[PDB]
Amino acid sequence: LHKEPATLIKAIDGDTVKLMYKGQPMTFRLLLVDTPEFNEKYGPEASAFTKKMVENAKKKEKEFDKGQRTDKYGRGLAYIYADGKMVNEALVRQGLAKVAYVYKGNNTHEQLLRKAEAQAKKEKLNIWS
Ligand SMILES: Cc1cn([C@H]2C[C@H](OP(=O)(O)O)[C@@H](COP(=O)(O)O)O2)c(=O)[nH]c1=O
Ligand SMILES: [Ca+2]
Repeated sequence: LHKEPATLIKAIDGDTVKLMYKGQPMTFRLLLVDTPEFNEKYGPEASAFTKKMVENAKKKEKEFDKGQRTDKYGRGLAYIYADGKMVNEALVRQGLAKVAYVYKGNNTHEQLLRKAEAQAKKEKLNIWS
């Protein structure tokens, strides 16, 4: 896979961000993770984490996987990076997202994220507390 520039319009919540992609405003859904909804426990916290990680990065990037690049709702599907740190991974590592929605052919970082999730579980962080 490779990274490409992401043009942030705005944070949305723990696992969705609004990007300008080829001049179209699109919701992007983070691959391989599930954050709580905003008003569920850990929701505000996941939102805030994703929001600050992406907003504060000088270098914002996205990375499509090998399979589908949009979902059935027209949302983009990508891994998002903030100064070369993957947001998807960091959410999972901090126990603010579960590994989720793992579909074959769009699952390149699956093992990386499962490693992160096991350590968040070991540490009893957030979702796993
Ligand atoms: C992350 C992801 C979600 N989705 C779909 C599955 C779920 O559809 P159903 O809505 O029909 O249950 C929905 C979950 O999104 P949210 O967790 O953003 O609600 O998005 C994909 O199709 N591909 C993906 O990679
Ligand atoms: Ca969610």
